[PDB]
Amino acid sequence: TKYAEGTQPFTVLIEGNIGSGKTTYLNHFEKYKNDICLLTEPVEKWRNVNGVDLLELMYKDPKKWAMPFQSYVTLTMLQSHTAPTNKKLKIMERSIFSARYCFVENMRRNGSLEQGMYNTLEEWYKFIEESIHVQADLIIYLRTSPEVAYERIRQRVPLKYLQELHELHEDWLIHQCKVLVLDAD
Amino acid sequence: TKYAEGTQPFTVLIEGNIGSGKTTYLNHFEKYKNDICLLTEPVEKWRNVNGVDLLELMYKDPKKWAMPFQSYVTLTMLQSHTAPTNKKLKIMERSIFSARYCFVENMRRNGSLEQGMYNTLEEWYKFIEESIHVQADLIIYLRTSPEVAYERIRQRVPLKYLQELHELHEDWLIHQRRPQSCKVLVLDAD
Ligand SMILES: Cc1cn([C@H]2C[C@H](O)[C@@H](CO)O2)c(=O)[nH]c1=O
Ligand SMILES: Cc1cn([C@H]2C[C@H](O)[C@@H](CO)O2)c(=O)[nH]c1=O
Repeated sequence: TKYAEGTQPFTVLIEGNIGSGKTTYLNHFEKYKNDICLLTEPVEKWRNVNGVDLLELMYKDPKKWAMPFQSYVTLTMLQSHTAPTNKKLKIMERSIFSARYCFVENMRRNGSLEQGMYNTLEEWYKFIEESIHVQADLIIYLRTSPEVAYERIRQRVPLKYLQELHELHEDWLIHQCKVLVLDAD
Repeated sequence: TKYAEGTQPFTVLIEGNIGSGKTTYLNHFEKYKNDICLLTEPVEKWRNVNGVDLLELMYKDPKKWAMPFQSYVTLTMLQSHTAPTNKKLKIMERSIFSARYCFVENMRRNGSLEQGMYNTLEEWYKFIEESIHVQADLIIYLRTSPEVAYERIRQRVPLKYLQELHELHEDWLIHQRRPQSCKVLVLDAD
């Protein structure tokens, strides 16, 4: 019997490519804070790990920092997934799943994560599912074309990267809990 | 309430420097397999992670492989610490604790683990003790002088490394610098 079993309300995961308008989408839920546990992607944690900016170090030098960075992402995800709450609904931006199935996978594919590094991350994921409870009742997929995503980012990463991520999200969420697809172009 | 709470028997951890004679010591317990859950240090796992030898890659190029290797060590330790068993006594060679307090710490000190890497490992350890139950009722410390340890290895790593490790084991198990979890029982391997 897993950690945090039966301690979690109905949980909705917001999934989508970089620049699919997740942050904008989640701001619409702001006014229900008293009723909804609302956890945005923990970027602030990744950018300040006792002063160290793992996210930056990763984009700067992936062959070296992808492994610890992704490892840290996994941790922060679990921190959100298990964080206790009294509310009757929980909404999370991204998840341990997008981290594993899209980001880690893509990093392996383009050789940022070497085999041994990928294998370590994966061994953890396998242990994590046997030991920690990840509540997930509904995914909302903010589906977009990579080009529209690319555009949105410019008004505020290569298109090729966004394409790769998009394909991986599609493999996971379309081509295969219940997924619910929204058009955000 | 943590994972694997109340699923574990009395647990003894065998701790000591590289070459303190842990493997030899644990072989004496072999003949009680039916009565004792007896888990040796999972080196085999570290040497074959879907074909990859993490242990080797670590000694070959520490700045790059220490982080994943130690991360993997942590995992295998947890795998042992929580592995279910019907026996009334469990004996583990090394532990999540030696990994954290001695090996990871030393790797930070000599710059194998860079700050961000160390910090990630530590954040995990902190999350791990809030979420996973690590049963530990008694530590047996195979205490030795680094020189004797060094000698034992030759009959079968720099002396400076063994010295550093020894000092860290001593800080943890004798001088009680780190958080204690249970009673330490010291043996002289001489
Ligand atoms: C969840 C997740 C996000 N990200 C990134 C992509 C974006 O650059 C940034 C903000 O989400 O974080 C990863 O790199 N890996 C991950 O596993
Ligand atoms: C437990 C542990 C062992 N080891 C090493 C030291 C020894 O050379 C080898 C077999 O014990 O594995 C680590 O490097 N880190 C660890 O955390």
